Amino acid sequence: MFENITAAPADPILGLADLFRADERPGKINLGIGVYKDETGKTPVLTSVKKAEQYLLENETTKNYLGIDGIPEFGRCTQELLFGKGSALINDKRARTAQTPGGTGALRVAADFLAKNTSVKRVWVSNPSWPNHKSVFNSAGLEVREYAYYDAENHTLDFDALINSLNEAQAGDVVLFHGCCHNPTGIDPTLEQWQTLAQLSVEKGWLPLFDFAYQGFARGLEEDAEGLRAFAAMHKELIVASSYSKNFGLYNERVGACTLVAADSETVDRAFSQMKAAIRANYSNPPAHGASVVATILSNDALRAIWEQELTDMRQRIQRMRQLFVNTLQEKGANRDFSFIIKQNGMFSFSGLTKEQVLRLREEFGVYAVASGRVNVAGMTPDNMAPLCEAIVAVL
Amino acid sequence: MFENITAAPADPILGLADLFRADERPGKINLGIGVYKDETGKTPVLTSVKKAEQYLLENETTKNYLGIDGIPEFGRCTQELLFGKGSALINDKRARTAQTPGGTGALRVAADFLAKNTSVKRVWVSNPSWPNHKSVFNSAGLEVREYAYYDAENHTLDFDALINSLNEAQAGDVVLFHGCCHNPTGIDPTLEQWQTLAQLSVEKGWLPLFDFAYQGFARGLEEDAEGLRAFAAMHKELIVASSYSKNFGLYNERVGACTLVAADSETVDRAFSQMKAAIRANYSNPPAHGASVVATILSNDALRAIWEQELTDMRQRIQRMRQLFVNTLQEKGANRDFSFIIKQNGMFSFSGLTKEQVLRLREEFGVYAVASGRVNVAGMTPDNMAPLCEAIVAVL
Ligand SMILES: Cc1ncc(COP(=O)(O)O)c(CN)c1O
Ligand SMILES: Cc1ncc(COP(=O)(O)O)c(CN)c1O
Ligand SMILES: *c1coc(C(=O)O)c1
Ligand SMILES: *c1coc(C(=O)O)c1
Repeated sequence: MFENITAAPADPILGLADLFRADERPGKINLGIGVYKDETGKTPVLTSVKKAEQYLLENETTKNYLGIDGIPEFGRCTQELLFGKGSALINDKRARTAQTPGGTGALRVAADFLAKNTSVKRVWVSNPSWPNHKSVFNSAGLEVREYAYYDAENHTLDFDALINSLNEAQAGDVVLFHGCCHNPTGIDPTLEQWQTLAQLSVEKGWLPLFDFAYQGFARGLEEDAEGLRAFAAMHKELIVASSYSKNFGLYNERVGACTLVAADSETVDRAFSQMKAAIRANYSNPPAHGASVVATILSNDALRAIWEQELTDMRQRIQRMRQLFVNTLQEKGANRDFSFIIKQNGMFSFSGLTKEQVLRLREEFGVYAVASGRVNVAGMTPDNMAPLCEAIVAVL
Repeated sequence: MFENITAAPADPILGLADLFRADERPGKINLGIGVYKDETGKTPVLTSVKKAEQYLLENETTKNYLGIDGIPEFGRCTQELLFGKGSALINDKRARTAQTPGGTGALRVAADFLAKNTSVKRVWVSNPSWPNHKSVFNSAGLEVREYAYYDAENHTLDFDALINSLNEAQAGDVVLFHGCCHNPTGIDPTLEQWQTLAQLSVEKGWLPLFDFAYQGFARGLEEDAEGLRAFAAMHKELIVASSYSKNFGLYNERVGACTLVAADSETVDRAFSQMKAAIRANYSNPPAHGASVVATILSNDALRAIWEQELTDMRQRIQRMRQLFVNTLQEKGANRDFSFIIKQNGMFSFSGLTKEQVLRLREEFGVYAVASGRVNVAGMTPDNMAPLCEAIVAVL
């Protein structure tokens, strides 16, 4: 049965990780990482998370299955984060949330749900996007088409090209939007650009799918949800796939949510029964530990305050590194404009380096980025900034 | 998009659970449960598990993502449980294991892997089986066909009918086998019957898929794996979907494994790269907490000893309830043979009651079973046995 199976493509990131590990130079710096790292180069368990885990160890009396949609309190806290406390969508019971194994799990549940229960055949994704978006949608039998996004000259959002690309989308296609901290570019629509897109989406009959993996990493929890909320004010229907992997440092516990919105309670409940059926046929019901930690924190004033500050600390360190990176490049004689780095949001930016400059950086200097030139600014520290920038200058 | 979606069928078990909760009779007994319960009616967290969770709280320094296939030690301990320490399959590196979100997650990964990378179109499942088997395989685009299994007259394995049904299976079809504690019947092949099936499967060109959700609940860890090991001795290729939900009381933490076996190392590694691709496009990588608890326990002599005894306690309580149930029915004047209950394995048996007797039991006596007459013997206790049996006698 298996004798003729073709191997899956490697698999950079791991290929990159492995090369990085093997490298014996002093010296070496990994900007190809996917996770947050603090100033010491560590990805620690958040203090709010450790405190919550201690409470659960003391208080849990069973591991009996969660419902298919997971912990009720998790769903309620999630909807408040997404839509705002006192949202009409919440008041009118137009939203249903399933706790899922991570953001990826939420995307796959949305995809299986749409493929099985609707006429959706196609999902529109930005060029560029997270490479796994295509894999997820294709796995559910959905075609993926790309829309223009990145202006490689100004390092900004090519808004005209975006709108023009999307005119090819038909009524009933899904359009995927990154809620904030666009991956890989860090370029997000302004609120006014979000509002323009919300109106266009209504007129064109698109089903919005928000991917919200970085809430809190751009400006703050509420501000990062402005775009989503602009859409939610205008649309009868939408889906949100959110993730707590980065903003709770809960990567490996697989903590996400798929939130389904419909015109009214009756309709969302009926549609959600089929979303639950898609979950049941996949992993049955979701992993408790990570989501219970999230619900415990979000629903407790003391823990929530500690967590909000820890998230602020991450957002602030990232922004400080963006600033230090631009200043240091200027100081090491880059002599070209990297100011775009300050205005971009979250962990990731395109450096503007070519694929060959990236290969040179790795081979000659032991500085590792993704082949596209995407760098994780949380791999930068005050201590590694100077040699990092000296290397970059050397390949320009 | 969602206005015309048809609701998913309810959903017994929850429908059953809800009726049970609403019932105001003293009095009431739920045998429709899916989980183990101890003599007090509780599903506690195992002591070995609490101890492991304490160690992880003290020792974890990151939640950084696991690899796509999860924790290496988990995979190694899993293969030893399945195949036996010193197995040729292990020595020859013919097996690769992905940690998955539960047994269901392992089944879906196996199904997506097969649908995408092989000529498999069809999976053969026993009649009866766990109802979610059909849903999982169909979700991946695979047809499900049934093979005969249950002799409703003798309450035994209709081995002739099984073999005759399976002659309709073509070379390259998958045949699903429950490793031990067949669900819902508790009827397992003898070792000699397993050996006969192993030889037939080789001759007919079937790909065996073992579903192993109850290892340790029939006779013991090693004995429960005899059937699987008989197949593994004969086959170049097979898949095992196993679950630790019941034998570790880790239901909600979603702890399972998909183990792929091929003729040799080169072949399994190549095939496994595509299994990892199927995982990546689904939930990306698996939840750490539950599997880390399992690996911690299995790899530590002291914790493993405590856990093995806790599992023995569960297996023994189940067998005691089977015995008490048969004795009590005889004593309450059932006056028909229920001896089959003693010989069946695990939590579940068909009582032999009709759908109408089951409905009567619930309406008149507040005794709840699944509509098929399947009962969970772990819902029985020395204290509830007499009224349970009095009710059953009353509907015969
Ligand atoms: C845009 C985007 N979508 C979703 C994901 C997947 O998140 P998770 O690791 O929670 O599955 C990521 C990675 N955090 C991402 O960058
Ligand atoms: C035969 C069978 N297969 C697999 C499963 C699913 O197991 P899990 O809850 O770990 O997903 C069950 C329920 N334990 C089952 O009875
Ligand atoms: C978090 C997990 O993966 C990423 C990535 O960009 O691949 C972020
Ligand atoms: C464990 C989870 O579900 C069952 C069932 O029979 O449905 C057992």
